[PDB]
Amino acid sequence: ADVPAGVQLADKQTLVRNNGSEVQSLDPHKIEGVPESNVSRDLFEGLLISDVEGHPSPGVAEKWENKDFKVWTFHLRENAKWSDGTPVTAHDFVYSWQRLADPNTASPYASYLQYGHIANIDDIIAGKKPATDLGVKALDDHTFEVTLSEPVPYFYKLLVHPSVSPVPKSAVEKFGDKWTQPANIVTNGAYKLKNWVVNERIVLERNPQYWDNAKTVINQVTYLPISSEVTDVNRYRSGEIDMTYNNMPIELFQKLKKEIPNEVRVDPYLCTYYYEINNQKAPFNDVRVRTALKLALDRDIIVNKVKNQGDLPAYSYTPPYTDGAKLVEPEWFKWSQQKRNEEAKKLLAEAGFTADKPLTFDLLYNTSDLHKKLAIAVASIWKKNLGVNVNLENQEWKTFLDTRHQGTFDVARAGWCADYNEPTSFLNTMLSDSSNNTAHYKSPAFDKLIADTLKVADDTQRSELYAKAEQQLDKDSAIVPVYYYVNARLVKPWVGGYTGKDPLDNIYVKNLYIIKH
Ligand SMILES: [U]
Ligand SMILES: [U]
Ligand SMILES: [U]
Ligand SMILES: [U]
Ligand SMILES: [U]
Ligand SMILES: [U]
Ligand SMILES: [U]
Ligand SMILES: [U]
Repeated sequence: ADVPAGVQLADKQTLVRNNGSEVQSLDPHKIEGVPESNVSRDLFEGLLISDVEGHPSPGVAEKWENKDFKVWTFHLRENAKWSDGTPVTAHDFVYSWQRLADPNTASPYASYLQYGHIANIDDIIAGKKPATDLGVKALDDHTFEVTLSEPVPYFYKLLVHPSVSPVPKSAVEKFGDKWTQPANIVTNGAYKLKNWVVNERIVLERNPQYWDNAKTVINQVTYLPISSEVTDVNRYRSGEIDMTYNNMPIELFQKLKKEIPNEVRVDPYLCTYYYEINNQKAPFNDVRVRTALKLALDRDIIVNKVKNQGDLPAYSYTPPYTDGAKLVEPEWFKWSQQKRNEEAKKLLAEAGFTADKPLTFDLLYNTSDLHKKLAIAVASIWKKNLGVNVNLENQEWKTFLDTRHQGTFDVARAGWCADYNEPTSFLNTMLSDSSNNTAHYKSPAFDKLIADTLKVADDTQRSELYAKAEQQLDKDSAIVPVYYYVNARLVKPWVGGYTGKDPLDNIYVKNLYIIKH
């Protein structure tokens, strides 16, 4: 943290943050969500980290170079250590990226190495080559060299993500899935794991072996797993919680802006809220049905009437304010809702649905006040505008993500947040073979548009391709875009260091501090 001249620090430097749900795991290779990554950034540190405004900056690597954007050389700081006092070396990164690529790990983020095009990743994922063939090597203890199969000018931006953080081989090997328990885990971030009580709290304490430990201020941070945004706000206003999770309740939000204006932080956020359709299961494999659902949803009602928290109605997957996004707003989004409804009803009628044989299906969402209230409104809108019947189903976060990968569901509430600020961070998740493709969408045309983005060496050509890729997704009605999120959360006046300037919201508790109050 960088404490400004003149601020008076509290004697006790502890923090309590809500984290939305119970984490899936603390193993960097088994996690895929925001809650998981929030904790991961305090415990595991990769080559680069985000600074407090979100710019990619030195992590374990103090400096790096590239040759033609294909061979990246990372110079690791000599004093980087794990929490047991042992050095963090390039060998740690070799083992860790191999483990991420290895099909035996079954990482949900194995395709992150495809997004960066590390050499030989496709064959490794397919089991055609051993994970030891991956295009990574340690040139010495403090030098990690990555070789890509084609130039990737933004490669370094990918490196702040948890999937490419190092894991401690000896602990993984000796304890298996219990390596993350407090007695066994070893971490290299600013914090260490103190306590993990499932569905109650995760408590982290300062890691004195962290290389930048002298700048760390907060001595202990607790992460809570509260999925009710109303409860989160209640425990924040009672004094227990210092920073809520950034999902706000429909119940109280209006009231909050009027009651505590300076505590309500509202900043840009590269995430898109949408209803994910299982594209591989009839009747959702019919483009007419998917289009009907996309068009009959009334975004103005949801975004401005039922939710109304600063979100913008969406017409795409990639947020239009992503760096590199120059999207074409489709004609259907400019129409009146009445015109969208008529076309939707027409399409469903063409698909064979009638009053006596209506379309009835499930809408899966993870436990949440926000998601439940929005799914109820969406069910009423689709019923009224299109005559379709929806059965709502809630699941807790970890189960919910597994269900979507299992891919026999109908429609699920979904939200993707960028891992790096570039359109492929969204677009690559819709590739036919992506490990993040929970839409189960497979379009050879779409895949080809993305493949061509690194075969041109011009930003305009790349941007026009990303725009065409969004058009391909939209033409196929792969998803039902609802709104682009804003990063809205409550932060006590005494919490310093949270700028809200990072559109990825990559917070590190090592950057925060408690002002005397
Ligand atoms: U004190
Ligand atoms: U650049
Ligand atoms: U940029
Ligand atoms: U269903
Ligand atoms: U509620
Ligand atoms: U460039
Ligand atoms: U106080
Ligand atoms: U106090």
